Amino acid sequence: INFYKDSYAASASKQDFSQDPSKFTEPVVEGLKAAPVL
Amino acid sequence: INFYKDSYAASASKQDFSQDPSKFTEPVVEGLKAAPVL
Amino acid sequence: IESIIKTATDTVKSEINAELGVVPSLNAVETGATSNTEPEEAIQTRTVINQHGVSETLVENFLSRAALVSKRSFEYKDHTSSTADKNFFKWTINTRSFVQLRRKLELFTYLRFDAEITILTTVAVNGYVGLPDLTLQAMFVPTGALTPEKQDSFHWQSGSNASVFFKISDPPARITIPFMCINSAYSVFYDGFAGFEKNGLYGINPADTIGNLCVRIVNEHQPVGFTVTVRVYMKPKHIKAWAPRPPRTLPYMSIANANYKGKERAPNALSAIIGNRDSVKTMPHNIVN
Amino acid sequence: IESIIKTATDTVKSEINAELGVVPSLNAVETGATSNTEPEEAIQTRTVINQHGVSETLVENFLSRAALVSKRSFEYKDHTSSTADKNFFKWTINTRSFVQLRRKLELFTYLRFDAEITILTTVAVNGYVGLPDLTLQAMFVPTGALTPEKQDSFHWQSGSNASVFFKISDPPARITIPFMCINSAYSVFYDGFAGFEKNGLYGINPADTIGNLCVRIVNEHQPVGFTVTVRVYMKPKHIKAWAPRPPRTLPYMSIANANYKGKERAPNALSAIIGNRDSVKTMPHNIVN
Amino acid sequence: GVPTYLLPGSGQFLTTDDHSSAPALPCFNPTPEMHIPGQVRNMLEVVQVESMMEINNTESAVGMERLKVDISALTDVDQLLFNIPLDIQLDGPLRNTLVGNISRYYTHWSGSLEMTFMFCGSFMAAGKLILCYTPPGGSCPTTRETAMLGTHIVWDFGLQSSVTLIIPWISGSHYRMFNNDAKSTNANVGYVTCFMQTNLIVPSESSDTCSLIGFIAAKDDFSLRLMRDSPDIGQLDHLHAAEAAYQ
Amino acid sequence: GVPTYLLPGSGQFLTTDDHSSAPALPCFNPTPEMHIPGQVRNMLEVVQVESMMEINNTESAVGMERLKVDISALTDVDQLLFNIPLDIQLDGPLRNTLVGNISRYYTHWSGSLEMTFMFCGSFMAAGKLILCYTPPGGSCPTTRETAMLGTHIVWDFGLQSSVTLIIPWISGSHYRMFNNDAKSTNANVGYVTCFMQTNLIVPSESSDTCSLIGFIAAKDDFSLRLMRDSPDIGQLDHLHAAEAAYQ
Amino acid sequence: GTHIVWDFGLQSSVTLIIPWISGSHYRMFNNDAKSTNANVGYVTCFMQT
Amino acid sequence: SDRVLQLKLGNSAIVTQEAANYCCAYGEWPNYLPDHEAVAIDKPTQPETATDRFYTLKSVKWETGSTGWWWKLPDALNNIGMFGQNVQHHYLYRSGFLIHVQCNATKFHQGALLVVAIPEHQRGAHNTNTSPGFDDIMKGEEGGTFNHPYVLDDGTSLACATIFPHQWINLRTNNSATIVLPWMNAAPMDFPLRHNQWTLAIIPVVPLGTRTTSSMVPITVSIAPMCCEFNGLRHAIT
Amino acid sequence: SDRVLQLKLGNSAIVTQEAANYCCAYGEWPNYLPDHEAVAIDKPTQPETATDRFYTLKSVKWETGSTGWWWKLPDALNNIGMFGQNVQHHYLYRSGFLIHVQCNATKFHQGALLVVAIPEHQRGAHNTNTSPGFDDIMKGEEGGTFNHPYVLDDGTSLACATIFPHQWINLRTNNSATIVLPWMNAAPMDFPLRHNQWTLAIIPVVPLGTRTTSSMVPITVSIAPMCCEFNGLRHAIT
Repeated sequence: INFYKDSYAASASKQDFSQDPSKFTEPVVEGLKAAPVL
Repeated sequence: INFYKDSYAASASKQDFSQDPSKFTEPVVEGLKAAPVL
Repeated sequence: IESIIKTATDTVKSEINAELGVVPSLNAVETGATSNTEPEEAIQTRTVINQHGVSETLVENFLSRAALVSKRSFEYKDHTSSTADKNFFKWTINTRSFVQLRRKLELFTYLRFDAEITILTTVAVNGYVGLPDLTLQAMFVPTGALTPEKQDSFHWQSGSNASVFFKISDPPARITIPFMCINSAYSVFYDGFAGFEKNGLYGINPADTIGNLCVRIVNEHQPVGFTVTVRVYMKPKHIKAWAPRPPRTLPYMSIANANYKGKERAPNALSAIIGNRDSVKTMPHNIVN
Repeated sequence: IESIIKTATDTVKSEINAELGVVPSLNAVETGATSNTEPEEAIQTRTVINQHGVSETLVENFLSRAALVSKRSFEYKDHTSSTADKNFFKWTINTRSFVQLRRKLELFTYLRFDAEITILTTVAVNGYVGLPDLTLQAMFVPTGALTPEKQDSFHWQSGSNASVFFKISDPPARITIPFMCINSAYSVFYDGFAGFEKNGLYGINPADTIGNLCVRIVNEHQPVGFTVTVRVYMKPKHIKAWAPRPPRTLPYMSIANANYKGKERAPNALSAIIGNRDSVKTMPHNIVN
Repeated sequence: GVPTYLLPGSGQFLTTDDHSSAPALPCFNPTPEMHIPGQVRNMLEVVQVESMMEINNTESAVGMERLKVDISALTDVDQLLFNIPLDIQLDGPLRNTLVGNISRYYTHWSGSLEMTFMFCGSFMAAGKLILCYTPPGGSCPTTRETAMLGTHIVWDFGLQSSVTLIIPWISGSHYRMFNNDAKSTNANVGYVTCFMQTNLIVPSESSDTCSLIGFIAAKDDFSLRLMRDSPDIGQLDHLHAAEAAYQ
Repeated sequence: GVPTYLLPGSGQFLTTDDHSSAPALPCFNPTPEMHIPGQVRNMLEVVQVESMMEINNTESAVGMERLKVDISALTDVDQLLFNIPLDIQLDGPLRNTLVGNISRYYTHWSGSLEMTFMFCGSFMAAGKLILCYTPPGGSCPTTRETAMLGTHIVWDFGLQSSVTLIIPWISGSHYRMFNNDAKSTNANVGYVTCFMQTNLIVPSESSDTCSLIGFIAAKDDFSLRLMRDSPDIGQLDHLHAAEAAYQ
Repeated sequence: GTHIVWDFGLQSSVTLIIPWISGSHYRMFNNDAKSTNANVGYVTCFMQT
Repeated sequence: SDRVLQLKLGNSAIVTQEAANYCCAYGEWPNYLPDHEAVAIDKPTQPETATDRFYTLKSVKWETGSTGWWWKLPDALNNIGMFGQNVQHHYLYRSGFLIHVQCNATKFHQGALLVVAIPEHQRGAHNTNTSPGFDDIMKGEEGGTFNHPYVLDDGTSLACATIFPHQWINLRTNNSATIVLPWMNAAPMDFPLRHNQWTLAIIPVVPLGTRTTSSMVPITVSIAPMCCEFNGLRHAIT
Repeated sequence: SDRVLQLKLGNSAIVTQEAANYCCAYGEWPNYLPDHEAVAIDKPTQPETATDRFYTLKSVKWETGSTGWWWKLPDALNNIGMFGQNVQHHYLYRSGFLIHVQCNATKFHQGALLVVAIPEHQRGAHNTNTSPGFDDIMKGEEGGTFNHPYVLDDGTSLACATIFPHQWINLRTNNSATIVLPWMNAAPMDFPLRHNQWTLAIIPVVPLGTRTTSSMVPITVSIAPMCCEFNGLRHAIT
């Protein structure tokens, strides 16, 4: 329920389930063969 | 009426009329011929 | 066999039976089965189209009742020289303290439910000026986590804890706590010990404790003192129940265990649950005309 | 690779491995990558269909909590001969004063969010007659703009400023402030100086300050004095968060900087964050039976 | 906005209310349901299980002795052995049963009952009993020639150790009431009596006294109505360690 | 108008509520979103990053010295080098980790962990270690012949400087709890121990003492539950210059 | 070990199977009874009730 | 044709010719833990015939003033055979149980025994505020004795204990009771040394009686674990 | 084949034969400012090879009691070459950075260096309420030294600094660390002389050790700005 004219007035948006943990866990460009990395 | 984002917030669920009293009244596997059981 | 039952079963008419080999009134209790003798097989019956509903004995209806679970009276005053709940209390949430709800839940071994919590607050002037419309904070703190130790403590800033602010004037505060056990059901009874050593508590799985309810008055103390009583009501909902149990017969002693003593005499004594009659041939409320 | 994750990952069964050339438990930490060793590759596993949700650790859920950001107590009385908040206060809005919200926001370098502001107001009689239902004005004044200097000042006419009038009796006042940074995100930390000279503040980009909250009591003073406490709660929403950070470990000192001292001893001391045990071979809570 | 008006009832807290309410833990994921044996979805499943009557609710009967009825060889014919009041609401042999305890959470009840009696004498013990249900209106029958004008079963002790006396739903009204007045026409169910039909006849080497255990269950035509606090539990004080929940 | 009634809950301020509310700045146009590197949308992305354990949490260990474990050549076989408590909730080597700090904002947790150990001796240093995870129930193993009955990895120091000991989610319940009772059956994870498998064997010209750095991360099977205030931060006073926000 | 619990009843008899339980294909009838290629083990009867 | 029964598990077998149609608790049968209910990710050990076999406990003497006997599961079995060894070497276990209770007497004896499997039989103590300790609850193979079987040592009632999975040994009718128990727990697996899912209770509702020359009448409990799984291998606790 | 690496930018090139698979910060690569994100309307100057090239800083000596070193970007480069000249003559700049850190030693040496790029490393001061001043923060080409590297000079923790883009120089394993940084700012461009987007931190987590005869072991930082843009041309600030 949101009867306001400004969109930022809406309730919280808790449906963004997209994740990309590899920008934190694997920030190399050689994707490591799961085999030695070195 | 339920305008909440979490499903456990709903009102009580009073429509489950399924019963299986034989798991309490007849917990044998030989269904007893209604004839002597023994 | 599982089926949908909305009304009590009908009766079919039956006639005279005189058949060798067929004794439907005889049974064998030793098998553990309840007798399957129908009234049609025991007496000569009529046809009855039974329209009696069964919905009030649904487990959801039987347990979705708001029941009192906590009642704390505390003084609302200046507490510089008291020894006692100094404008706030902590309550380790349990279902064991009020015996009407406790006995109903202890009809079952396992319960899965959400808990609708309702908080009624009342105020009395200490022994008149009027009743103040105080603001209260009920903060849900998980079991064993850090609870506030002062009315004015910075723990009440509640950065991640759920807190509900509510008046005395307004309709009681109400929130729903989800089913939060680490298991798929609460253990109503627990035949075990909570720790890996042997000093731990018997009967208490802490996996089944909701949390701590930390309730303060937000207001600074008034010049006069008040006594504030907070009542907490729990209503289970979306209930699943497993493995029914013999009802509690003797009076409860502790919230920590199933310990028993019984009353001094019947009824609900240790040696005699049902009150006595003079003999097995004595009809206690016999109609005499 | 970006994907939609609603539940924690399943486990596949695995068997015996004895292969030359393949060492999935060996890694190279030096590359900066976290180990990619799966449990299937380290031990012999079963098949687990994991149904555990991940939604409570969504950044929106983790930060859309109403947290206390401001708590001002001021006297409501005749102020002809006081030196102090004379029936009103100004508050330069910040997220730095209450450490539960501050540490959560400081898990991130950049935050973009709207701010739902909730204003709780409570009154106490000075050290009884009853609590008055006073009307308050909370006026949003931008950063550095002209704030009122009197309770009765003509600045409160609020010709373009957003003002909210609200009672003590009514449900707290609530408005939403939009994401109002001149940048696409707030800088939670700012490795820089706000001015073009060198006397300016380190760490404080004023682009990330919401504004001034100017709160008065609208009522003329009563013949007796009251102490009024105003609590402000902020809940971020529609949150985007970038570049996570090591959590704050030492106690905060100032709202103006990241300055640190640490506690006197472990835990959370400068030389020792984790509390000590006797040796690296000492198991601190060892089960002994 | 919407023009609205509040009505009688606004802001009341009804303990039986049924509403959605504010979830305190947003995005909480409850633990996934696991199959557990023995789910109960209607309490009438519990009342259909037979459970022991305390027929020997007498002084000089201690503990488990109250759950069995001793039967002895007699030297007079047609004798009364025991009777059983059918008053669930006041204290009798039916109260601490599965059907008794659950029903006392309700005020109104309907439907047939069944009494099952297991003879627990020796293999060598023989006998016949007559188990009589008398619909209400008169005094409880004390002679065998009066009692079996009513509903009855003649039981032969044999390989089958048990019989069932059905107590058929025999009532002018759709429901009976669990009120305290046991002699009420909307309450009283009548009587169950057991007489010797022949005699308990045993060996010199069998025990000359044998035991019956009585069970009661509801049938699946049984219904309960008007939920109420059970008079089987109460407290006048706080329980022990209830204060430690605040400390 | 519309007949309405207010319910329990009306006018309460729940800090976890989720509602639209009145925009204070009508027609405000927020600044357009710019791509910023490193967006985080679920905090479980943060716990999967490995971070340093403080295994050497001892007196006489100062600052960064606490983040490494010194390993020396021994003259007895099969020796214990260090153990690591797996208690996140109380204070141990896991608390000030990425997985540790974020998890302490929650009460319940599930899923596998991984410990990564980087050997930081010289190129010329050789050795083998055994890294053992013991499921809970008993005392922490102190001899090598007891510990490797559990889950373990034998690590050879080589070109790859690191191994991973997976701590598999080994639990009767779906979740464990971050309660203060570390010996609880719903809390205790068991133990991680490191033994010499062979020996640290080095040059006369290499350092005779070498260092391990231990890391921990969660795997992507990890989940957290029941959000709570973190016990890692607190104030008893106002912070400095907090009053100047009112002046 | 391998066992049968016998109730005395209408059937007056039970059978305890001694299953061929041996590392080798055959056992030997040699005089050394304690030999690993000879010894079959033991049959014992206890009261159950 | 339901009086005679043979139960074959592993190398163990039991015959009776006076059974009375065995109880399957709540109409369930023991199964292994399926993948959609599992939690522990390690591959479990399923010893099958090494552990899923009848173990006979110490018999107890049925006498005139006996109050009853109880055994807690898996506690009664945690030191017996390869079951006990798997229990000691693993953090987690899961099993069902096949319980067979034996008591014969003459055709001139009388007596009724309530043989009931009680899930989560949390015991109360009598006439004190102090909870039962470890030694009160954990009796091992010997089991315990009812203090007040009329209230099942927990302030409830014997008379309503037929709500639980049960059979009767009525000495006139049968000489054995058989109860098949599924896994009965809130969690899919459990630590065997600190929790007891089931309590076998055997209660004299009608006491032993005869006017023959007396014999010792013992009651014998044979218990087969069923579908044993074990997770979390380590050293033995002992 | 990820141990050897050549980096060619402009007239500059760097070879190493003991790399360990370079870090691209948050999986990003430096780019020029696109039209749909731009703010400043003047046509920017993009000097490319004149500025996007490796600049080597002054090497620092790694010793036994070293606490660590930090350099702030673009501050360390704001007086160097044509980058420094473009910075001085323009109000606005934007760039990424390619950081290469070099430290070799013998096969008998040990030591671990945490080489981490910290975005918005707002420094705290120790044991005072006074914020760090201009001279504390803005060290230029020389950079600074960690006071308390265990808390990263900001009351957080070294132990959790691996959340930032980082590599390690473990002297047994590799002799070089490479980190590619994108533009990391709330604004698309920024004034270079008053704000530092990135802080390169190099921290001795395992100290230098050998029992060989000692050598000076220096640590050398080469930094290439990447995709340099400059807006708002005027006279030089100097």
